[PDB]
Amino acid sequence: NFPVEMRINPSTGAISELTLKGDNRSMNWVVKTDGTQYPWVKDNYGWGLGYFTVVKGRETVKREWRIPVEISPDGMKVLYREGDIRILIKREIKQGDLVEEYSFTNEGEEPVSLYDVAVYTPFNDNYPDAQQCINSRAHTHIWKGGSAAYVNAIRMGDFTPHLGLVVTDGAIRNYEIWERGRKKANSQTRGIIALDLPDLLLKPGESYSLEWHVFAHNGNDDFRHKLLEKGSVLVSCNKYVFEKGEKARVECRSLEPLEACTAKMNGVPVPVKQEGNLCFVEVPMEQAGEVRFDFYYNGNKQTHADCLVISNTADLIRKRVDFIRTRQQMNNPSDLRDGAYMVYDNEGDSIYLNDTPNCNPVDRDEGAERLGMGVLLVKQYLLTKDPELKQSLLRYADFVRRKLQTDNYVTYSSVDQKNRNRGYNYMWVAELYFQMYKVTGDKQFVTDGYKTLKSMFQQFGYGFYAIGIPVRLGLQSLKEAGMKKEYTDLRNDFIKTGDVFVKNGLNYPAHEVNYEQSIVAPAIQFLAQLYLETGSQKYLDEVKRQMPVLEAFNGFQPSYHLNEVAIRHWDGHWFGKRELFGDTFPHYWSTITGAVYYYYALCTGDSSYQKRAENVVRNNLCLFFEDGKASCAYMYPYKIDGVKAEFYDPYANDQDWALVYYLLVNRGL
Repeated sequence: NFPVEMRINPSTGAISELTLKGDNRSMNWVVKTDGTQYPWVKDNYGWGLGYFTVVKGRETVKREWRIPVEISPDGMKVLYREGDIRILIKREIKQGDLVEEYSFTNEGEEPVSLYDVAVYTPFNDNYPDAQQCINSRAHTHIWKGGSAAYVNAIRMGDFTPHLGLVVTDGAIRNYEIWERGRKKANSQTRGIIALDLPDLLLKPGESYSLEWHVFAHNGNDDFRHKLLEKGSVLVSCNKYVFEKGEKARVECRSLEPLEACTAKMNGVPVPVKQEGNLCFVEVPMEQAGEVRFDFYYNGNKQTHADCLVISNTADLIRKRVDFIRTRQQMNNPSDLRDGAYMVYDNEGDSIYLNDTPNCNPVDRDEGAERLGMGVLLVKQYLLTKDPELKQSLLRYADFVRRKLQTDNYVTYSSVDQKNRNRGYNYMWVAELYFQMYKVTGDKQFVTDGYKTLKSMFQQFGYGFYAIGIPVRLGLQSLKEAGMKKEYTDLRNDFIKTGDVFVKNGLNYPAHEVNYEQSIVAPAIQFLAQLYLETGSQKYLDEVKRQMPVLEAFNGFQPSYHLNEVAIRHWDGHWFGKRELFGDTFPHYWSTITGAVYYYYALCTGDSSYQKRAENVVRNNLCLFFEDGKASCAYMYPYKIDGVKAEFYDPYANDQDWALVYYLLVNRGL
């Protein structure tokens, strides 16, 4: 089919190039580690190199293997010796698949403990431009599944072949990201991935072995089939976020029946039923919080699923809305931001006033993406009819109209109006106004929505790939308000935009990132809505062409953080208190894909997409806490450039859009 081919660095023993024979695009699946792709990415990051911290009593030393003590002529056997630790790599190409075996041996006289043991796997996951991304870069779907860990690397344009890595001996417990920073291509690269082994304790002469297979495949089904053929397992749950009292069904699928399969729920044994090559657990979810399901099988193997239990969804949203109103709205006549919904510091329990040094003030200001708090409160008002929300919203909408806009509908994100005039901001302001018509019956909101959109098209033209262009909402509001001339005019403006997107196809222009899910998803979000309003097949045919490209951003890992959640890896820097670049899983714009799936199901009648939409938005509920607080990003990897991650950023900033889209998907609002 597509045998793996490689070039081995003769000085380090790393895999410097990994290609698939018969790929007409000749993609390199790794980042170049000679400084020629990124100047700061040099040969210490080669695939198969790595590091560990060795501890013997009080003596702690970090070692990085880079220069072999022995390397075979063909580069298929490489031996390193770093202090007491021997690292042997044995490579073989077997039926077109690369099989690598890493053994770590304590050759010393005393036991050693190894911590933060990792192998660099510098998958070529970065965003130089749309054309190179589509043909020559990969969305790297990492699953830290222990003995059943894997990486599914999907070429960003969805063209086969794709690449898989399946662990077949030992385990991968997590991953780290290296080489992020403002001066290291900022948002435009995922950085350098390192796969973390378990922490180890090795007596003298004892070894730990890790083996994996790297192989070509033809897509998610073929990847899954091959993973099972290689003797690993696949875990899945009926859902990844549960309301208290719901029943979870967790399945572990293998090729052949598992031997001695047992399970645990948060470390507590639970019964497993085995039916041939399926092992499953069914349990009630009776307590709020994280739930980890572990499977133990075949003597020494283990893997897991990560689930979340919440009290219940309706109350979660109610509490969030009440928090926004009672804690995150500026209530201070004689502050010019009076009425604004604002960034909030959950550590300090105070509104963030943007009066202190940070990496990008404009992304912590009183407008722009913070409009989502108003849009959320409207949708919740439409459900609940809470008069306190209405009063809060009237004040907000006044703040927006009077302080963030000029009389001619030029739209800023701060009261000074000295900062950027940015196309994204107009869509969200317009959405707010059209929603406010639904709250108030006041036709002036529909006029303001329409005129905001006109001001946007006047200034930015027709081919801006804005997020949440309110096509259905705007046109419905114009139809309902009886504004016939404005309806047809706006409809014609949307048709122009639709024609630009169709003509561009996969040649997506660069925006704030060169290529990303919140360029692709909004294109399709717009086109699907334009189809639902016009019935012109040309827009639906473009949706269908682009869907596989959007779906490639999303993995199927059995975690609420990851399952159908788009790869995004920069918003912690621009929006968070901790200012950390690196994988954010979930980041709330992943819900745009949910919106797309919702619209696609309306367009085609394919209800499997509605279930998928529900899954996407459900998984973003982890950003909202039971006291009404929220987080702008979950920083997912173990560490990023040595800094501990695995945390919710302590700012509530822009994440309330996830609930805006939750309510779209689930209630059509």
